[PDB]
Amino acid sequence: MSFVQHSVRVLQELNKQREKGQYCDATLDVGGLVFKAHWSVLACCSHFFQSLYGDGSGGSVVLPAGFAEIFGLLLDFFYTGHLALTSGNRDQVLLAARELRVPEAVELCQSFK
Repeated sequence: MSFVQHSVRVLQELNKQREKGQYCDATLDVGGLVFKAHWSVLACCSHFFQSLYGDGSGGSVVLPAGFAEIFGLLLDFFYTGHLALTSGNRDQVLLAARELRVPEAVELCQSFK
């Protein structure tokens, strides 16, 4: 009915789709670990993915294997708005946020205490 109700419905479906690898135009190969996602959503949060999209003419994205640990946390942030920081992962997440040019995640990492 409302736009808010519809927004929730769409985001819940986007999350479900990413988990199931459905209607996903982004394939991200992180050291043999394959993540499916939506460029629309990646480009929302990451300047790196905005830049990589280009004309859309593309292909899959192979990312450095080092991201495998915490890339899923970043994707979770893109899809939910929550960044699951801990004392143990903060520095790794901060580095990924820098490399992926995710200003909101940088700020959350810096303010983490």
